[PDB]
Amino acid sequence: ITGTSTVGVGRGVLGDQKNINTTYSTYYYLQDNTRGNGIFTYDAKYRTTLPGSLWADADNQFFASYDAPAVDAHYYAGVTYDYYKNVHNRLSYDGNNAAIRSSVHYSQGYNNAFWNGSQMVYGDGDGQTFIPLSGGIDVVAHELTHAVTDYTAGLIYQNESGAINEAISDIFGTLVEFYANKNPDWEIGEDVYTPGISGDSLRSMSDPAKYGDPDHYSKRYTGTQDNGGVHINSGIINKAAYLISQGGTHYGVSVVGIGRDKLGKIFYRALTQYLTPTSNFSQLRAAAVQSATDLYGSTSQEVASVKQAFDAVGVK
Ligand SMILES: [Ca+2]
Ligand SMILES: [Ca+2]
Ligand SMILES: [Ca+2]
Ligand SMILES: [Ca+2]
Ligand SMILES: [Zn+2]
Repeated sequence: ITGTSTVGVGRGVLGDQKNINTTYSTYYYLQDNTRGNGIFTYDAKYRTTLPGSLWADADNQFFASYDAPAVDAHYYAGVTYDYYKNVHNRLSYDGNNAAIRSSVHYSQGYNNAFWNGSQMVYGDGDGQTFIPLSGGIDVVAHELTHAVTDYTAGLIYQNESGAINEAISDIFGTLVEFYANKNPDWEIGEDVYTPGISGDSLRSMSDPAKYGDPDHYSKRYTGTQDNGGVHINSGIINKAAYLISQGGTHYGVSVVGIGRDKLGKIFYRALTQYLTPTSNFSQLRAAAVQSATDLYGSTSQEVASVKQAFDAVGVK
């Protein structure tokens, strides 16, 4: 909508106060004009028609319970925008400042969030398995990273290309979580998963097996479920990414860690210059070795570390 840029204030899903960029025209809308061609947040009003209505508020204060998921979808989309722009010089998901649209309150008791090819969609959870999923910065950034992948490598969402797609989203989800630097970890979705159980999460990158996901290629899932295990076999690549950043000895293979920033630069370059829609895990290894070579040189610690990490998860 046409109006003037304003700054609202409210509380997110975990009860934290934050400022949000809004737009005023009779109502205050969740429309942030300060980033690209805008960030826009919508109310799906517990139904599944999308996007719903652009979020409108009478006084620019967003402290109602109903407001909380919108506050966080909107704010965390901005954080994710800032990460890609500042860290990778990428302007929005298409690289040309496409408008970022999100809908909250999707359906009833919906225990998921997703990128639908055009926009972000967040359920509220059923209050047992999940609370509203935009409360999780890693979840927001995971999903927005799907848009980045769709516009770049275009990894097909099934079998190994699909598991890479998923791991890419968990990797940048986590790097965005560290960027924001509020309780960062290598787990996924811990802020919104199972409110009555502390200490758990949906997936772990540091030890995927904690939740029964494979952490070596020899344990890959090869059935038909979950698009051929895209959220399962992602653990093999997640573990590799973890090891590249943090180091460790895994099934007796030692990896020298090189830290999060180099992890991000190597995987961003692989994603944007080397991976293709049908890439498999071995091709991912090749893409990551070549990206590290480009960035740090053939004889670098960084290239050897990428090799060690893929060796450790059994991907040659
Ligand atoms: Ca209000
Ligand atoms: Ca965390
Ligand atoms: Ca996390
Ligand atoms: Ca929990
Ligand atoms: Zn995903």
